[PDB]
Amino acid sequence: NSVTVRQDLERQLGELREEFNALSQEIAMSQLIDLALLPLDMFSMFSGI
Amino acid sequence: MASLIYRQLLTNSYTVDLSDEIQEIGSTKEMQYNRDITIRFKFASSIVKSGGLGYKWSEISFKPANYQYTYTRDGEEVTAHTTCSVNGMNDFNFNGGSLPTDFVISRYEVIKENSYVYVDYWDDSQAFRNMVYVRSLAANLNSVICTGGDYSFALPVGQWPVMTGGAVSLHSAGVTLSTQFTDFVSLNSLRFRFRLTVEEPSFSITRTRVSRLYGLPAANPNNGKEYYEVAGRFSLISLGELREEFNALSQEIAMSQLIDLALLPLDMFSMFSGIKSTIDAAKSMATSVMKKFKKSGLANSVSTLTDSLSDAASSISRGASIRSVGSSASAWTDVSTQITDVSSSVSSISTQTSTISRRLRLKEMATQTEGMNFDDISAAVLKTKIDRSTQISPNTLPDIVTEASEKFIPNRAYRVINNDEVFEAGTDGRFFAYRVETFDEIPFDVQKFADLVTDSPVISAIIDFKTLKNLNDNYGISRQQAFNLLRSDPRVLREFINQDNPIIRNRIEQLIMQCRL
Amino acid sequence: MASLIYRQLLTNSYTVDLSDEIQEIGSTKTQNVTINLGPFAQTGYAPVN
Amino acid sequence: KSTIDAAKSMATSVMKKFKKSGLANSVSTLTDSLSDAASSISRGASIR
Amino acid sequence: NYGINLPITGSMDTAYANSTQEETFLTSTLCLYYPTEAATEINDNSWKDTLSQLFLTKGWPTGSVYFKEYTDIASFSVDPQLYCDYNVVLMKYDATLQLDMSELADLILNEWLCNPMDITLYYYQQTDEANKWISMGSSCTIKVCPLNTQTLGIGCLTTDTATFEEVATAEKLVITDVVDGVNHKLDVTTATCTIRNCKKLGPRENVAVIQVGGSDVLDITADPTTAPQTERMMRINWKKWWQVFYTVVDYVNQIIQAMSKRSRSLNSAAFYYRI
Amino acid sequence: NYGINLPITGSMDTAYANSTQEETFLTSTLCLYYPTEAATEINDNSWKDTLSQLFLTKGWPTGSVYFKEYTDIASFSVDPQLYCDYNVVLMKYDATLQLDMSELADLILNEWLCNPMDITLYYYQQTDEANKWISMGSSCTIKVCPLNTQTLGIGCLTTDTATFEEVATAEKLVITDVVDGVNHKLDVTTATCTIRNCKKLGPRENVAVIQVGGSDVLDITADPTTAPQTERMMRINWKKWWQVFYTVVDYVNQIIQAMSKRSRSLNSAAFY
Amino acid sequence: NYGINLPITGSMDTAYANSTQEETFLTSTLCLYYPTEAATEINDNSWKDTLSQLFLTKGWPTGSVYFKEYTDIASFSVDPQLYCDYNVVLMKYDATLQLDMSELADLILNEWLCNPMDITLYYYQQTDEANKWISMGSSCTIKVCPLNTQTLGIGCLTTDTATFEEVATAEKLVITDVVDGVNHKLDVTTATCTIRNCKKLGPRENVAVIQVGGSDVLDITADPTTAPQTERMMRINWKKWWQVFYTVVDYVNQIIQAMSKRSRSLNSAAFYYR
Repeated sequence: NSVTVRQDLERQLGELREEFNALSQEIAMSQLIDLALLPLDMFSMFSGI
Repeated sequence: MASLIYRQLLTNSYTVDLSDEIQEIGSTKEMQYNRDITIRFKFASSIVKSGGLGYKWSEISFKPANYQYTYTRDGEEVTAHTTCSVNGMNDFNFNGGSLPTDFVISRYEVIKENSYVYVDYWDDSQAFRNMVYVRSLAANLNSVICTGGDYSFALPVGQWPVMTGGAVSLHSAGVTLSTQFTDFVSLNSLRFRFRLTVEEPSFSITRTRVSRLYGLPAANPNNGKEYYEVAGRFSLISLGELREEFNALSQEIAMSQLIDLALLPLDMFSMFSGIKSTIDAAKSMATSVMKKFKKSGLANSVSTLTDSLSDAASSISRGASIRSVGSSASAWTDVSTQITDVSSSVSSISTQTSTISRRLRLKEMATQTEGMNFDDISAAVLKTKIDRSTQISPNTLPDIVTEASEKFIPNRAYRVINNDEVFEAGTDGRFFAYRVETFDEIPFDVQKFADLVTDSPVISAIIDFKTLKNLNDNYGISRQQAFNLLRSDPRVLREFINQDNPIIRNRIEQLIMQCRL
Repeated sequence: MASLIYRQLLTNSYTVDLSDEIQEIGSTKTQNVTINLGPFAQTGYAPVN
Repeated sequence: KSTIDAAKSMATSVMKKFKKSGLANSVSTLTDSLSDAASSISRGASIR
Repeated sequence: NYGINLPITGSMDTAYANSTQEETFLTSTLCLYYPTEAATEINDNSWKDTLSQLFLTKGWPTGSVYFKEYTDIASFSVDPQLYCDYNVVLMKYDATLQLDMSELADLILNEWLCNPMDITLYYYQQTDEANKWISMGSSCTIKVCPLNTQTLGIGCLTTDTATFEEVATAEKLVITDVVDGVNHKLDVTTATCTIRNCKKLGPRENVAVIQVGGSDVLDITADPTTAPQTERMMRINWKKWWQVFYTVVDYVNQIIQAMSKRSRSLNSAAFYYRI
Repeated sequence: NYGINLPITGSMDTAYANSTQEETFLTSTLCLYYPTEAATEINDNSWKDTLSQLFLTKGWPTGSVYFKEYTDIASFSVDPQLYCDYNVVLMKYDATLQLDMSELADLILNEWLCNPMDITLYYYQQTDEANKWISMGSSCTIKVCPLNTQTLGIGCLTTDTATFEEVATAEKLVITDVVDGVNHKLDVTTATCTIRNCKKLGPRENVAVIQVGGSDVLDITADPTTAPQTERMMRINWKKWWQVFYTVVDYVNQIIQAMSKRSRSLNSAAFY
Repeated sequence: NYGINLPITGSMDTAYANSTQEETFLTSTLCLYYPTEAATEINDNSWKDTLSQLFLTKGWPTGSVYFKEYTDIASFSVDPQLYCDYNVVLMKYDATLQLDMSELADLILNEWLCNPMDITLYYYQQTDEANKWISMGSSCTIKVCPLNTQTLGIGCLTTDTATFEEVATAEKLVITDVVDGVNHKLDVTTATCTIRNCKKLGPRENVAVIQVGGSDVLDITADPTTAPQTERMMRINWKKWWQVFYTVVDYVNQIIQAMSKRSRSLNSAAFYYR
């Protein structure tokens, strides 16, 4: 009976979204733009978190 | 050039892990010399019976086995010792039933194509003992077939089941390093590992239900032979304090020859070419050099600016009060404008300029700009000396490289042109205002500065005011040239230093002398 | 275009090693893996006489 | 197609071929010929 | 595949296409479902016949009306294949069977998109407030075991059903609801039960559950927040069964008008499948 | 606050600040009240735990949800102390206890203010449709005697309680109502009961009585004229208790959204 | 508007509305808390009555003042259902009970917010200098075990409470404080104790702990750095109990004025408190 399954990670993952949205409604403007003129590459993204 | 190499690294650090993670699983719990080689070895087995009536066996497994012998090579008698072990063996079993009188083998090992045989080898000649630095080794060996002999299971009553057959051929596969530690001393060796191919005959257990299986069981793997033999040939190809030397070694670097080598994307593959090492040094070392970077000055700092943007663009609703000398908040300008976290001695401006330099400066580089960028003068320094040293060994290459970044060109400034106005953030101290053309100075501004810095292209002012104004007067400097001597153009700069030779050759040189570390 | 692809490679060669080093040690190290048999009884007669 | 960890270790093997050919060494030379130019000393096997 | 992806341009022509009951009298069929006790109390060999002549009055041609006998809410709930265009089912308040009744109403009054489930080979989960597990049969006994993101039990061992959580003990019709977005190893008694995964939706433009007795407060939602009261959910005051039927006949059109059988048909009753 | 003097602005900026449920998941507590029979039917030593992991799904951090066991509607009615921010109480239809249930609902679902009464020295009177006498304890038995404007009985002798009018015989929670604007000598069994004078009002932006069983409603109202149906008064169809809880979990937010967070202060609703 | 924040106009009209004590005499209740020994020393069946007539002098109508008898600082620190609008509690210096007294003061003199804790299923942690664990009952005995970021003990085995750290041995009222930002498996004797997680804050615009005897000292800071001295913390020189009460009466308004309503309760606040 272990073999199977059909769904996982979504629930926590579908969940997550609803928060991302709301969390966006606050991002500044100018401060954002700039941070799109900085080659935020690999090493950068997985720094904090 | 340096732009890459440097950045290229911090870009490929994510790797550091993966690799790092290998050596653990795998971690615990010049001069050439030749020699045909004769490898004689044998297996050993451990056979354990279960208790009770005596019809059941609990374990039949391989065990490491030693062999010693002597053979002739080039008119000399060579004494050799080998130890044979296996890995990746497979567990088989035979269940004749649960009655005390039913024949059972709870676990017996079989080596198959997913298994390896290792033979450690040592001999008493001199070339072997002199192997402590190894730059390279390949073996050309004949294969050998190992076949299983019979093994009878003496039951208390009746007819005895007999395991018979089984065979694998051994093929030289991959050459490494290794060393045997006994009660007192060590026996250096680069034990080769044999990959296996199953061969005829298959094995079975008479009187049972086990036949037509392929591989070599542990019951009697030597088949009455005193030893197995693999012979062939192998070829070998062989070869704080630090700083004080780097400095002196710098005092000689040419000028023109240098510059150029800062217009050539000396990236990854380039830097770790010249190094000549024993083994996977420069390799996991180009990775270790990494595993050093992501843990130093340049590292974190860059990791900071990055956030200071996110955080200040993500916050906003709650944007840090901070302060900003300029139109508005923007990490670069402001975050430095305010967190003047150090203190005392001189005048205003200089302090911000300075702190706005720190970020702006060094930092900028690892992203976007024109002409020879400071570091590209640094890289040049490195790829240079790190070649006029010859060394190999691991524990060196890392760090030293890193450390080079954090401590190269202690200070240095920048400039931003806009409407013929050279704004020069003379890091640490100073700051001037030009009229591009007629090299002149008018009130500088923390404001006009603010923005024009924040989001526009910057320039790693190779030569700055001091050198420039002094240059402009005792020469000429066509409007044409000048306009380039600002963007820090390679050419136009190379010219002078290469051609003329006055001043220019100090502003440059002096920098070399500064990347002393 | 090709510029990358080509160069892109020689740039990412340093990797060749790490990987290379796996399949050796990886194989030089290795786990012992299991046989899934036992669908039915081995069952036979169990005494000679 | 196919590529059972082929094109993979193969995109790596394709590598393990490059660093051992024309383009390779050559590029590895120019590089030095610069270092060795400025840095050490110009191997003057005659030079113009 | 004619349908939408177009717009029906309104325009208030305001033309009235009179009546509507005259098309339904001619072209539709009316199926009356009642319990045995209902007919037993009537005690006539010709009651179905007498009512039929009475049905001509209200406008339904002789061969039009059919009379189906469920003998219990539990069996009717299993075998509910709705035979006619318009189905009006008579239910007698039995207070111990209320949820049996609720589960049966939920099935007829609505629409239901269902797929078969293999309890034996796979770990299932409901997706939205509309994904429910409708199981029905002789004796339906469902035990459940919630799985964390590892296929491991949470308050249970996916190995011994003695640790499962029982959510139905021998029912004839069961609409099971579990915390949305969680996998569950299911243990139904498939011998006597059948459990299928259904997605809900379209109310029914047919059944008109007419309730006899009590005082009724029907909460047919799985949640606590909502309470839906539809037109296809009527109630009559119990006196005698003959009276009930007289009223059903005397107000056939009124009852039919509260349904409207265009969305009906389907092609058989309940379920669906689109397996 | 000291403030309510100055309106608030009505401009339609029109910017809804998104979610709402993401502040309540982080900062609020959820307290589930059920009867013993509920848990007994579940028969697991880890049901509170299993449901808690299931509660993470709906978005409530581990230490967030609490499970309080009332064993009867009468006790859950006598000494009241809603513990958490959000309280959702599960009530099982027991038909003989209906008014017991009504009186308990009337208390949780609403906002109460209470001053103490001295039945001994002072005969009291209720003032408006919102002044009620809420008494509760071991055994509450209240007899009353209406006074005319002389402090004299009307159908009773303020001297012998054998002539009083009994309006409650040994209840665990009682909200007594008398003809407004009339004084009454009261005779409660203060030994086992406590009677307090409460003024009603605000409602509760927390209690979400979820009713299991029957059909039928209840009109908290004391009058005959009104019948109020609030969102904090939900109903679930009984099958098995495990199912009830699964639903409560599967629809926690929906249930929470039908409440709010204002109104928690000191537990015990009667205000002395 | 009363369920939101409203801020006041600052113009200096400058017109104080007179008396203030003449609204509190008419509309408020005064509750006096004393220990048994206090009343026993008085030895009269009518002391509560005599003082009440004396209270009319200071301006409190007959049915206004109430007299509640705690017999010990430990029990009183237990069923603190402050009954009246204004509560002035008389505390007699018992030197061995100082901390019992401190913990009780900390509770009355301040505004507390609590939630229930399930010691059985969830190991908790305090968040700021204002998150404290206030437990109270028959016999409160609390043992603690700090967890590292793995749910593993630090100087203890989350499995055997014989390795826990005892921080309270059978008290009647206890405000426990642990290193902020660290999880702890807790082991209280829930049979006789109740432990709840409280966040502090507002203070009390009522009590007025009046201290009899010593040369007094009350610590309400859990820390070492601060020492707060409030107006709702008064002290009287012990002579005889009759004298104490005479003074409390002779200076009721002065004592009441040092408190004042109940900002958190009043009406115009029922939302965020009450």
